[PDB]
Amino acid sequence: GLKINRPRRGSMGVYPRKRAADIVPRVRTWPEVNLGKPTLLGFAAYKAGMLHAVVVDDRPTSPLYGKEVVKAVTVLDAPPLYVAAVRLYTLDPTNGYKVAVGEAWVSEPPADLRRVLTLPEKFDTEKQLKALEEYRDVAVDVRVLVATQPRLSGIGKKTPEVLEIPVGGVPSIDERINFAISLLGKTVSPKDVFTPGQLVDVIAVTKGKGYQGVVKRFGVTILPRWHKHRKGHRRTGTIGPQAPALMFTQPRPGQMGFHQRTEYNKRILKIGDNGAEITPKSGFPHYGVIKGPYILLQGSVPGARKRLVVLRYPVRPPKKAPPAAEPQVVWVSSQS
RNA sequence: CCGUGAGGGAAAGCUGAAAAGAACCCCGGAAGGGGGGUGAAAAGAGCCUGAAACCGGGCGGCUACAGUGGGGCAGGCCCGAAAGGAUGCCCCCUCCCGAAGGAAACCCCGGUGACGGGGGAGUACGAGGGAGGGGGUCCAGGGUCUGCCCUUACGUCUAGAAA
RNA sequence: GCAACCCGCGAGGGGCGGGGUCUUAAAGGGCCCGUAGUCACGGCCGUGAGACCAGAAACCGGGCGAUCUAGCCCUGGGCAGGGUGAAGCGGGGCGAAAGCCCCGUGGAGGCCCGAAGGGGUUCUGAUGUGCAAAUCGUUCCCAUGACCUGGGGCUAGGGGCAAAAGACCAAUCAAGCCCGGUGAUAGCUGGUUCCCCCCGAAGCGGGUCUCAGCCCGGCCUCCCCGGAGGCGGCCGGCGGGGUAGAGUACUGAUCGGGGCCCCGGUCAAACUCCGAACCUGCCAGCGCCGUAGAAGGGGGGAGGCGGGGGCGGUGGGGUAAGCCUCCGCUCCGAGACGGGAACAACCGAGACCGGGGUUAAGGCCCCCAAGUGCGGGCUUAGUGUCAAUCUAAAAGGGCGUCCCCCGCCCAAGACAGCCGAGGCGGGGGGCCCCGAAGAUGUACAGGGACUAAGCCCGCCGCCGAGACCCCGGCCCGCGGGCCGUUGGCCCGCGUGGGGUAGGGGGGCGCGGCCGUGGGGCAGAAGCCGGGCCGUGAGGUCCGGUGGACCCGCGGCCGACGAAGAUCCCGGCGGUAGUAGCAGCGAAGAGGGGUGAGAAGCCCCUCCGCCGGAAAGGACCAGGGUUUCCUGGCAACUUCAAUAGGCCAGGAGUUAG
RNA sequence: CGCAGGUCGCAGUGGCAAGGGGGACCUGACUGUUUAACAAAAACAUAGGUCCCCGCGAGCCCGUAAGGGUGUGUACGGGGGC
RNA sequence: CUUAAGGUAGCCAAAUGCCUUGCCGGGUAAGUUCCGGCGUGCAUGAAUGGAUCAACGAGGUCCCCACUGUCCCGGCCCGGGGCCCGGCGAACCCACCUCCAGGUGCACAGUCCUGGGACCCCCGACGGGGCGAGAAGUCCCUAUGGAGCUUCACAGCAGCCUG
RNA sequence: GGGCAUGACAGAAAAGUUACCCUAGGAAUAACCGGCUCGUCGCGGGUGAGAGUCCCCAUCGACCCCGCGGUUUGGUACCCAGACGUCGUCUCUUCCCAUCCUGGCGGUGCAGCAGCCGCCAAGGGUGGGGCUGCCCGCCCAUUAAAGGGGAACGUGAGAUGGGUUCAGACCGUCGCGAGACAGGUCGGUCUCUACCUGUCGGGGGCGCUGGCCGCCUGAGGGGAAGGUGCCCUCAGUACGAGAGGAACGGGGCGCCGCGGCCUCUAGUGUACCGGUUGUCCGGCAGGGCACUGCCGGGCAGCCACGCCGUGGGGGAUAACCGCUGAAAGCAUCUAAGCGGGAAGCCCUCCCCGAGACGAGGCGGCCGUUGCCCUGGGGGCAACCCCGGGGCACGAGGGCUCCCGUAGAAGACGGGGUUGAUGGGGGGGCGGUGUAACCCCCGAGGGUUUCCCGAGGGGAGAGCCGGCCCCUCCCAAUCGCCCGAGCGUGC
Ligand SMILES: [Mg+2]
Ligand SMILES: [Mg+2]
Ligand SMILES: [Mg+2]
Ligand SMILES: [Mg+2]
Ligand SMILES: [Mg+2]
Ligand SMILES: [Mg+2]
Ligand SMILES: [Mg+2]
Ligand SMILES: [Mg+2]
Ligand SMILES: [Mg+2]
Ligand SMILES: [Mg+2]
Ligand SMILES: [Mg+2]
Ligand SMILES: [Mg+2]
Ligand SMILES: [Mg+2]
Ligand SMILES: [Mg+2]
Ligand SMILES: [Mg+2]
Ligand SMILES: [Mg+2]
Ligand SMILES: [Mg+2]
Ligand SMILES: [Mg+2]
Ligand SMILES: [Mg+2]
Ligand SMILES: [Mg+2]
Ligand SMILES: [Mg+2]
Ligand SMILES: [Mg+2]
Ligand SMILES: [Mg+2]
Ligand SMILES: [Mg+2]
Ligand SMILES: [Mg+2]
Ligand SMILES: [Mg+2]
Ligand SMILES: [Mg+2]
Ligand SMILES: [Mg+2]
Ligand SMILES: [Mg+2]
Ligand SMILES: [Mg+2]
Ligand SMILES: [Mg+2]
Ligand SMILES: [Mg+2]
Ligand SMILES: [Mg+2]
Ligand SMILES: [Mg+2]
Ligand SMILES: [Mg+2]
Ligand SMILES: [Mg+2]
Ligand SMILES: [Mg+2]
Ligand SMILES: [Mg+2]
Ligand SMILES: [Mg+2]
Ligand SMILES: [Mg+2]
Ligand SMILES: [Mg+2]
Ligand SMILES: [Mg+2]
Ligand SMILES: [Mg+2]
Ligand SMILES: [Mg+2]
Ligand SMILES: [Mg+2]
Ligand SMILES: [Mg+2]
Ligand SMILES: [Mg+2]
Ligand SMILES: [Mg+2]
Ligand SMILES: [Mg+2]
Ligand SMILES: [Mg+2]
Ligand SMILES: [Mg+2]
Ligand SMILES: [Mg+2]
Ligand SMILES: [Mg+2]
Ligand SMILES: [Mg+2]
Ligand SMILES: [Mg+2]
Ligand SMILES: [Mg+2]
Ligand SMILES: [Mg+2]
Ligand SMILES: [Mg+2]
Ligand SMILES: [Mg+2]
Ligand SMILES: [Mg+2]
Ligand SMILES: [Mg+2]
Ligand SMILES: [Mg+2]
Ligand SMILES: [Mg+2]
Ligand SMILES: [Mg+2]
Ligand SMILES: [Mg+2]
Ligand SMILES: [Mg+2]
Ligand SMILES: [Mg+2]
Ligand SMILES: [Mg+2]
Ligand SMILES: [Mg+2]
Ligand SMILES: [Mg+2]
Ligand SMILES: [Mg+2]
Ligand SMILES: [Mg+2]
Ligand SMILES: [Mg+2]
Ligand SMILES: [Mg+2]
Ligand SMILES: [Mg+2]
Ligand SMILES: [Mg+2]
Ligand SMILES: [Mg+2]
Ligand SMILES: [Mg+2]
Ligand SMILES: [Mg+2]
Ligand SMILES: [Mg+2]
Ligand SMILES: [Mg+2]
Ligand SMILES: [Mg+2]
Ligand SMILES: [Mg+2]
Ligand SMILES: [Mg+2]
Ligand SMILES: [Mg+2]
Ligand SMILES: [Mg+2]
Ligand SMILES: [Mg+2]
Ligand SMILES: [Mg+2]
Ligand SMILES: [Mg+2]
Ligand SMILES: [Mg+2]
Ligand SMILES: [Mg+2]
Ligand SMILES: [Mg+2]
Ligand SMILES: [Mg+2]
Ligand SMILES: [Mg+2]
Repeated sequence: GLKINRPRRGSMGVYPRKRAADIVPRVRTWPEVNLGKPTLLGFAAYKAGMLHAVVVDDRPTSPLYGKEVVKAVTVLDAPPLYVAAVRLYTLDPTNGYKVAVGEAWVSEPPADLRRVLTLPEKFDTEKQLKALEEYRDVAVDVRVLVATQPRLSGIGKKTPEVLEIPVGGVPSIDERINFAISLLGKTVSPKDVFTPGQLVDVIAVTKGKGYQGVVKRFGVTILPRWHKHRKGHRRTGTIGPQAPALMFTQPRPGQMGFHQRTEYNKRILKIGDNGAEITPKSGFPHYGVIKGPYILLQGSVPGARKRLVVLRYPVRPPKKAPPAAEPQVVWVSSQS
């Protein structure tokens, strides 16, 4: 094998490293959360920028407990989501596949939805609810199709993003269906989904970096004593043994960046209602300003400075829950 | 033409009988193109004939879920004027003869049995060879494609070649 | 003589005898003798000649070269700047003096640093189908001298020249180049051109400066003579042998007992009293072959003289080997085809063509034709999945399980601790389990998978080759017959039909010649496609194109047949509208004009580069009209063009 | 060529131009020459040392020969080795 | 004894020491190299020159300081290739042309066997494979093949000496 | 007729050397790899003399024997001489297990701490230096440990070139000599524009049973996405004569790897601002060039030396440990049955994903039509059938246009006048560092003190922004296209 042992360069868990099929994240897994009341299990916001905040450590066992610590934070422009449709899911008896049985739409959708959907001039919402109601006894899941409102964001674009978010919180599918039916045509704010201080998961398409060499894409080492090597140094020496041939595990140049990624257990520091208290006087660089509600998350988030990020309840939460009290943000760097 | 030099040293034939060598008109910057002429024939000065490789277009067949070339059989589409048959070919029916080979039901004897034996029966049938009846139009042959069966480029040394 | 066959003569053939001659004292022996040659045409082979075609490195002869380079000679040119400070020479200080020190002046040197110039170290940089068949960048060495450099001169090939590396002597040097000897030779390597038919090998023995060759025999082929016997099989009569085994008696080893002998025991390729199977000699018979020709002999031509696989000799050697070296049958080579999962030689089996049928090996759950066939038993491990190549397995352990046998106890007082029926111990057999560990990808050995579709003992039917049987067609060998015949046709018989090298027989095609008969402007040759004939080489015809020659038949003659030689010449592809048109320290822009057409030509303005120079002035050799003017863009300039060192026309160089 | 004063910067030989230095061993004294096109060296040469053949009609060498070089020279010399 | 003599002055694990990373010191945290010693030194030694380093060195080697992207370890930027467009427009190589696994076979298969996969086409990049291309392998052997050099090979010829 | 001789004995008369080398060939024949073989080498097992205070087997294992691997060396000579680039290293991927650590278990001559031995187990790790060209080996400081092997002795159309192994040269030894030594030593050209395939990314199209839009599902594929340490408590406790000295459980944090991000810090930043040298533009100002002239700062962006995330669990199991339990009146973890049991396998988790041809589900939009020209056929009376072409209807899609959450080309994303998409203008924020003008001071000199003069001070900053906001002032226009519709059979 190798002359000296060492781990492989890069990961084979993100193979193939191709561009994402969609710029919107497509969440595969949604957790099962018991909150006592029906509620959406996720939210979508726009990544606006990064700051740092002084936060008092609220972990009693932590070695910085009671002290003020500077933490890098991410700001998400989070205007309310407009609930357009409600869809029901059953299980196919032939294979157990989750299959949609039907969906009821609001009768008059907004004009912005016509930019992305071929909709009828008016929906027969009552008839669609009657059609859905006969599938209630076999329903295993219910989700709401929601749309973003980019006019209320700092981007100011008009085309919305449409995605399904499941309704959870209680173990009764009928209560979930009733809550989803009640949500039709209304708007959900981030405070209605999450609470400050809780952990979430973030899913998003990371920043695109275009075609990149093997040194940056996989972290392969430049050839030592770089000037000694004819035909360059930003390369692997060999590209494989004689047998097998070129494998799929061999590092090669290609697309880097624009891939869907999931990051676990990011703590919601704040959920503000007016973005003026968080926007810098110069504004967020390359984004603009925040006027509506915003989410202040701890740490970093995948994606560029305008990407749509999906926050969900955690699927791999730690054993010890965070403190029930809201975290104390003493000062954000955007403030004076 | 090559080498300082002694020396070395190619490629390259063909209008038409007669220039009758293409008048004249339109276009083009021009090479030139269209029309129109000469000539038995463009044989057009890049000049007898004018092959293949090669490239362009038309036509026929295939063409994005199926691994390629060659052969045999069956078929789909296309050609099938002449030089081949059309007294053909194919279908059906009937009749006759028929090599080697050769059943079945059913009845009888035996075996646990798979099966054997007597009769049925050298029977029905059987390569092929003759005769006739009706029905139809092409048949042979060719191009391409598909299905099934078969199939390890050539020349060479070698004990041994797809190597 | 029914014939069978017997008898007589008996050319040719065979033998003896006789004769000529040599040797010898002679005998004996050697050669020769009772008839056929010669000339020619065609063919095959041998030797020489270039000798089927192509191929050396070399060697010799006569000539050419010192524009390169090596050395030296004659006559010119060149080397910024700085530093150090030799001999020599002055002053100052110090001594009683002999005498020391300090400073200056001076300008030596195969001296130092460093431009030009010369050289060529590092990056083992770039390049490496390059800018270039030796370059470029960078870093370096010398740079007043054994220094660098121009012109002229000398030294020439077995010779020169060499501060020496066998360097250099015109991109050529452990002996130049040119032409010639010369088609040098080559046991070696490559190539060697049409068809059908008959037969059909070898890699063995001996000799060889022989081991990649060759000759003599064995093996093949063709022709002839000869004349009736022959032998890969078998029985029998009469013989030979000394292996396997056996023995331990001769020659040797070797373990015990008993008293140098006796007894038991272990061995022998180089031991043998005995001794097979088996092989082999003669005779008789059988079997088969043979007068359509046995034995035997003569002549022509070879190939080949590298073998290989399976099985057997415990062959001999070796740890073993798909190892080395012998012996025998068979098969591959030179043999199709079925099975083996592929596979030259393992099994079956030997193929002219087409069809029908039946079988061989092997198989019959699917892939895949034929059986989820039949009876009994075993296996629980997916063990295993019907010989070998071919992918496996040992000592050892296991009542895991199925079974066979033997010894003992139990006489119901036997094994376990009164109970009541079997218990204990030993040996062996079958299958399976552990022993059992590898490298790209699944219980691998075909895959699916199977609890039988595995294994053992038996059984029944079926499928399945080109083999065997039948039919039709074709061809061959041999014999017979007919025809005026360098040949053609017919018939009969064949347990006739594979075939490389090679031998033998016939035919097709190409160019011409001797004859003979014809076609062609109402369309020859050639070219494109197509039909028909012929096993085939090939022939012939149709339609189109084309525009003057061509063909059938008999005979003869050749510069006579290509798919290949890293073949020769030419044309043309894919690669590919791809590489390159970067690198070496400059570059363009605006407006106008001309013009078919302008980023690029002409003019102005702006911007830039050199400026002891890849760049301004002069000029040698060499080049030779490239100079100037006018016009132009078919070709040339790594793109364009109206531009040009290009093309066309004209002109131009004045000396005491 | 020098002296005094003032003054700015991160940086005053400000760009350009422009030595890293020291110790020890082996080896060849040094400068010089060399395999044009893979070897620049410790290889060659070198001054210095030493030996040999030679008094000239010599020694050594070239030429077939005629003759030639060393030699327009002479042992403080010519030639030949290490 | 001895081929005559038997290595003197010196110098050494040396560019000369096999054993051998010799043994002892120094240097480093760690030293097969290096330096200073030791020497019955395979196989050191005197113009075959010994010892010997002042000066000189594009010589070979070890250490120290300074220095630093050599490296921990990689990042950003600049010019030219690059990529795209317009114009010009080749070459190498080429029997045909090839998805993967495990086998088999002139023993290392694109073409054979048994499997696993693949919708087809186009662009960029690389260099694992095509025992990739270039060059009738210089390494080894054979040939009754060469060339040059050597001498105590077999012969010969000049030259010199002698009668 | 006898002898004189060829012994290489079926009869030439015959020494070396070439690494300066040349030719013709040869896998008939070596060197490397490959093939066959395994003596050798590495590994496993049977046996038990003997040692182990006693005690064969905790730990060894004499004398012998049976095996396995292909990891060293050798044998052979089957392939390859018109050529498979020869050691080591770098770089990068994968596979094996005969396991060095990490997980599980057992034995012990296991009191604890430690150590030794065996079994399962290959998911992860196995590092940094000194010495030698090395491989190997020894050593240093750490560490959980610092395992070993295969892949054409993996990988030179990827590198390097220290070694070996050309031509030069020196030493020692050998040779009369030229020369030779797998003895030492110094020097000594690493060619190729990638045709096919593979791999990694990026595009066009057809198909999915009429076309399309949006949202989903999940067959299957990839994954290491995680691995591993330390400290405190336990506890100076258990254990122990003492010395010494644990563990389960709880709390805290690293290191290695992986995936993101740019708030901070660091780097860069030939956008930008300033200082300054030499020269040219007549001087000031401003500027050219010194290949950003050099120096200092530095927004955005990118980036790491910075920051963030990076888990437990379930199931069947291995080695085995147990329950019940007969065969076999007892006993027995096993035969039937049942319980427990690993960093390993599957799922959970992350990424790709309907070309998943059984080409999927849901909701919606659309088409499911007409007209014109021309050809042929049927019956001619209308008419009808079929071939070709054009036009309209039509959901949806693209090109052109302004851009950037994107980007080699393609693609993707946003906007496109019911518009804030790029520019302009205004404002915000920010970089540099305080322009011009004006006034004050200025070492000293002179036209004495209204002049020169490097320079300091005050007010003023000045310049600039590949960032944010507002504002229709300019330009997102004009235009060019694709597009289902019909029959058939089962
Ligand atoms: Mg290099
Ligand atoms: Mg012509
Ligand atoms: Mg016809
Ligand atoms: Mg006819
Ligand atoms: Mg051969
Ligand atoms: Mg061979
Ligand atoms: Mg042969
Ligand atoms: Mg062949
Ligand atoms: Mg001859
Ligand atoms: Mg000769
Ligand atoms: Mg001569
Ligand atoms: Mg000259
Ligand atoms: Mg000098
Ligand atoms: Mg070099
Ligand atoms: Mg280089
Ligand atoms: Mg190159
Ligand atoms: Mg100098
Ligand atoms: Mg030499
Ligand atoms: Mg010569
Ligand atoms: Mg010649
Ligand atoms: Mg025969
Ligand atoms: Mg041969
Ligand atoms: Mg007998
Ligand atoms: Mg015997
Ligand atoms: Mg015996
Ligand atoms: Mg015998
Ligand atoms: Mg032989
Ligand atoms: Mg044999
Ligand atoms: Mg077979
Ligand atoms: Mg069947
Ligand atoms: Mg055995
Ligand atoms: Mg098995
Ligand atoms: Mg035959
Ligand atoms: Mg004739
Ligand atoms: Mg041929
Ligand atoms: Mg040619
Ligand atoms: Mg071409
Ligand atoms: Mg181009
Ligand atoms: Mg290019
Ligand atoms: Mg300049
Ligand atoms: Mg200038
Ligand atoms: Mg000049
Ligand atoms: Mg001119
Ligand atoms: Mg002119
Ligand atoms: Mg001219
Ligand atoms: Mg400089
Ligand atoms: Mg020197
Ligand atoms: Mg020098
Ligand atoms: Mg050289
Ligand atoms: Mg050199
Ligand atoms: Mg010397
Ligand atoms: Mg001296
Ligand atoms: Mg001497
Ligand atoms: Mg001594
Ligand atoms: Mg040394
Ligand atoms: Mg010594
Ligand atoms: Mg000596
Ligand atoms: Mg000496
Ligand atoms: Mg000596
Ligand atoms: Mg000396
Ligand atoms: Mg010395
Ligand atoms: Mg094999
Ligand atoms: Mg191939
Ligand atoms: Mg050769
Ligand atoms: Mg050669
Ligand atoms: Mg040699
Ligand atoms: Mg010979
Ligand atoms: Mg010669
Ligand atoms: Mg002999
Ligand atoms: Mg061989
Ligand atoms: Mg070998
Ligand atoms: Mg190899
Ligand atoms: Mg062993
Ligand atoms: Mg034991
Ligand atoms: Mg081996
Ligand atoms: Mg081979
Ligand atoms: Mg080869
Ligand atoms: Mg290769
Ligand atoms: Mg090669
Ligand atoms: Mg194991
Ligand atoms: Mg290798
Ligand atoms: Mg290479
Ligand atoms: Mg390679
Ligand atoms: Mg080297
Ligand atoms: Mg050498
Ligand atoms: Mg000597
Ligand atoms: Mg060397
Ligand atoms: Mg390349
Ligand atoms: Mg390419
Ligand atoms: Mg990272
Ligand atoms: Mg800067
Ligand atoms: Mg100024
Ligand atoms: Mg200027
Ligand atoms: Mg500049």
